[PDB]
Amino acid sequence: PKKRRNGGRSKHNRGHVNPLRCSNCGRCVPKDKAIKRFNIRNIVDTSAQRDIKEASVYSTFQLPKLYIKQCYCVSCAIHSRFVRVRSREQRRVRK
Amino acid sequence: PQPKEGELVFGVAHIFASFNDTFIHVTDLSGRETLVRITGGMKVKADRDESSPYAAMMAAQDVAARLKELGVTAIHIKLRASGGTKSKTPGPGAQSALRALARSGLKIGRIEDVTPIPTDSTRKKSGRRGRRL
Amino acid sequence: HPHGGGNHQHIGHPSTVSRSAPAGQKVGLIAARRTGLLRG
Amino acid sequence: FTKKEWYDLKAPKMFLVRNFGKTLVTKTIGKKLATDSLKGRIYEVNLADLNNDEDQAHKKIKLSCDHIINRDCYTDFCGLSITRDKLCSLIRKGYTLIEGHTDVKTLDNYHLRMFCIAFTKKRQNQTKSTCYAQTSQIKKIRKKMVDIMTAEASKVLLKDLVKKFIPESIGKEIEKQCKKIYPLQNVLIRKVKILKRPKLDISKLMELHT
RNA sequence: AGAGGUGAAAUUCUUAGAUUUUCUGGAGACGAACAACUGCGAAAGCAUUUGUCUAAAAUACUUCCAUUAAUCAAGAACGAAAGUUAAGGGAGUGAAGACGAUCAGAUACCGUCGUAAUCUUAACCAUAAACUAUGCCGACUAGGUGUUGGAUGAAAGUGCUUCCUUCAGUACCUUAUGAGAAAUCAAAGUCUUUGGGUUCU
RNA sequence: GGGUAAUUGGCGCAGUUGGUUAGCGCGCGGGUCUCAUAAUCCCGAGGUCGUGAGUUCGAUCCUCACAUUACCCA
RNA sequence: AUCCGACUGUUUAAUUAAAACAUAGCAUUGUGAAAAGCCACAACUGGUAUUAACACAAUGUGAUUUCUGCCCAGUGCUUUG
Ligand SMILES: [Mg+2]
Ligand SMILES: [Mg+2]
Ligand SMILES: [Mg+2]
Ligand SMILES: [Mg+2]
Ligand SMILES: [Mg+2]
Ligand SMILES: [Mg+2]
Ligand SMILES: [Mg+2]
Ligand SMILES: [Mg+2]
Ligand SMILES: [Mg+2]
Ligand SMILES: [Mg+2]
Ligand SMILES: [Mg+2]
Ligand SMILES: [Mg+2]
Ligand SMILES: [Mg+2]
Ligand SMILES: [Mg+2]
Ligand SMILES: [Mg+2]
Ligand SMILES: [Mg+2]
Ligand SMILES: [Mg+2]
Ligand SMILES: [Mg+2]
Ligand SMILES: [Mg+2]
Repeated sequence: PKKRRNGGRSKHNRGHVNPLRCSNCGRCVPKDKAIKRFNIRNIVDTSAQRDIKEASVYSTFQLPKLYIKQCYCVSCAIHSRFVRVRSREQRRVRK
Repeated sequence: PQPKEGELVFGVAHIFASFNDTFIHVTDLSGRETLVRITGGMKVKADRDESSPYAAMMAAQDVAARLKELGVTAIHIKLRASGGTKSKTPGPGAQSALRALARSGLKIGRIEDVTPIPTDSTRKKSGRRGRRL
Repeated sequence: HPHGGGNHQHIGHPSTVSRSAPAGQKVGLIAARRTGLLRG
Repeated sequence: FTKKEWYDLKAPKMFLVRNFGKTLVTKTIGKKLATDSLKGRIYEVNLADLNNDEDQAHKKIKLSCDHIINRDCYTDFCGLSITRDKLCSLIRKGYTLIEGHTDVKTLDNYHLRMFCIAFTKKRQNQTKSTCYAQTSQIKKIRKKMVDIMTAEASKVLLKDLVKKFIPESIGKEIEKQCKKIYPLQNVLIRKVKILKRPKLDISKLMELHT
């Protein structure tokens, strides 16, 4: 009965969209339907972070970050709880 | 060697963590002339736990002992995450290896991530519909 | 011929011979590294 | 097994430190000269430890040794890089990046590729979410980058070009002439690959080390 | 002196040096990040740089012609993937096939290999949830927030940016003495107050 | 007929380094904790192809088996 | 209507003219050269060769159409030191 107005993805005025592959399970998904996450992580936790600090030369050191940009399919994404199941009215709430 | 007073001697430690093992490989600062390689899987016997923090800690302790034996007193760090068409994040052993190296007694030079990302993408294993569990 | 004779027209012999065989004997597939359909 | 010797590495005097480490090698045996194993090696250094200033903590520098006096290697210039985390920190969603490359020859008959990179800016009084640029403007900007690289590199000389790399004059100049098309943010020379070298001439090389 | 791989392990590679780090040359596919409820095309589709050829809108116009138009049985051009013919190419992936595991059985889901195919050139085939499951042309009917490309008029600039109108494309929100069996719909409204034109089922 | 290698615990392998002459993984029986599986740490047992030395051993001719390559006048 | 061979072609002069041989098509193997592949000669020297991988040489099957499954333990051939 057409539970979603946009059909589960954001595509308009196009015929075809190229796919990408799930970062967890390898499945093919169109790029306009996969859920995207961008991560800015540290290399280590804070205790090891301070342990590196006084083992270091230069007296002023900052650890680098990591940049990842992962992408998931519906099944592999809501099994990990990046996305959950909502009610009929709450589904329409973007942002 | 024959270092001058209070002067540090440097080497490069290539770390590899791959969800199945942890390599700790120390060379000089040109890449050639390897010095130590303890790789984690020489510390346990269960055919698992090779990626556990415990094995990485033991390997780092062995590396620190040998490096002090040889005369090297400082280390540059390069981190790798096995990232070709395979996974992009490092495994559970990298943090333990870094912490053991830091608390060993050596001096830490610099840290960098060198995972081989492609702009290219040959096709990925486990064809469409993915790895089904 | 080395292949001649018989009541059914077969070779009866392995048809791949070696590089050192004498002149009257080197007659089938000479010093063949491999036989059969190629697949690459 | 360990019966080795240590050598000293020395950078050309374009930099400030000129002693950046040591390396091992096995003692010579019959017809293994222990000096063919040394020459041709490539060393990568950060340029923060070659000049002793932390603002230049990106921009790794590659050095190759060509001559060996009794216990020293002399290690002239090979290439550049930009330290991946720095590059990753520059790419945000709502902008556009321009990018181009070129081939060039110096007065010493070296050959190089240069690989610039750029991004758009705000011109703040706009109050709009995005700062995208049209394709034709991108084409014009890329042509300007290629022309400026060609002029600057083919003008002078190798070691002078290297001195030019350190304070990033090419980026400032490219940014300045591209203002009339579109404002641009931080502009960098991202990577320099050495492509052909004329011929070893140890007199010049040792003149680089006075 | 181990490496791979797994929920755990086998099959598999390795003191004839595997896996691992550095440099050099070759090969074939692919074009990340930027990249969007954004752009173009009749649909199928289209994403590294540069050159040439070739069309297509939209906007502006005190330019020319003057009904030259709408929709269309028969007929024609294009038409994903797979598949067929011939010559190339042949890295990665991998219908078939062979093993190793799990299980009461497992010709499967997991793992180690691996043929055709996937790519190019010249010909066929004419089918898809080929989907907005909504034919095409014209008129009327309601408020707001965006965005892509032109033009008009006005302010901060250090002949460029912001703002106001208007045309064309494209989304969303609210609401309907409007409609529906309802889900819902700006058309699926202007329908027992039933007839603007036309093809297919 | 000649040359080489190997035979050790319930299985598979180390010791052949004479004034110590016997060792380890799978095993085997008791605690450990294991939503009913799991890395688990202490232990007890388990023997040298056969006869003799200027000797304290795995050092000597030979004899039984096994594998490989090669040899041939009663 | 059935069997064999696709077809034109060839053969045991003097008992067998055929379903036997050849054939186009298909597939496999060796070789970059006068120090190579295959073959002749007692030696010295020759044939292919007035040639050069769209070539020369060694074998199987036998027009078109539709297909060509599993086995490398045995015997051959072949690769590394
Ligand atoms: Mg479609
Ligand atoms: Mg599941
Ligand atoms: Mg026959
Ligand atoms: Mg028989
Ligand atoms: Mg542009
Ligand atoms: Mg090739
Ligand atoms: Mg292949
Ligand atoms: Mg595979
Ligand atoms: Mg149909
Ligand atoms: Mg339909
Ligand atoms: Mg009615
Ligand atoms: Mg006939
Ligand atoms: Mg036939
Ligand atoms: Mg006839
Ligand atoms: Mg007759
Ligand atoms: Mg007759
Ligand atoms: Mg016949
Ligand atoms: Mg034939
Ligand atoms: Mg065989």
